[PDB]
Amino acid sequence: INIDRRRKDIIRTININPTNITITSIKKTEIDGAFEETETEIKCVVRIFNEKTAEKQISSEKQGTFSSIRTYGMLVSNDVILEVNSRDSLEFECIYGRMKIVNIYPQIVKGELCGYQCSLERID
Amino acid sequence: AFTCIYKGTSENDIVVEEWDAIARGIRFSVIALEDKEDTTNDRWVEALSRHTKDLLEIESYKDNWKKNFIAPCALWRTTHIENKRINYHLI
Repeated sequence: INIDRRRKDIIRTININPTNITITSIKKTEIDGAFEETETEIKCVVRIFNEKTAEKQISSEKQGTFSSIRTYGMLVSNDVILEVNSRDSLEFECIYGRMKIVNIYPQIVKGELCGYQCSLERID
Repeated sequence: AFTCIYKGTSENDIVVEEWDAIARGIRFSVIALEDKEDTTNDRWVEALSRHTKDLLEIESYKDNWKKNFIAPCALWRTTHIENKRINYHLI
């Protein structure tokens, strides 16, 4: 498979049903054995699609209540480098509860990045 | 009849999300389930319960509680008994 084929396919698939998204990244930086969080905001064109027929979990407790579902995936081009770790997070404000990027699958051809297959979690 | 007594409250003020409710358990208790008589063969207890009822104009439940006590009330009971032959003719 050639890199141009993958690039064309990713861009086409995103352009069938794109949505402009405002990713917000909170990166935790170790400072004196604790975290100092630097917040940055980055924008990308994105297509969102169902991937898993999962069930909405609920986690009510004395801290508070929130329900999250794992169904939605995501597919984004090469325009911006992404990364999600324990110390790094990515979220964005979809209208139906803000999404959260759980795991990143970087699509690579011959050691060259071309786009990120990605997974989400719709936090209600 | 019976007479519940307030004792406290459940461990915390729980929240149940699946039922969409909040709950709290009040904790009561009842006394002397088995007793139903309110009588005594201790003549001294009977005498002092009579004295308390006459003087004080409240109940006097004798040697042990009963489940349906009417507050306010008293209770005369014996704890310890010491007999003694002080003399040939006297005890």
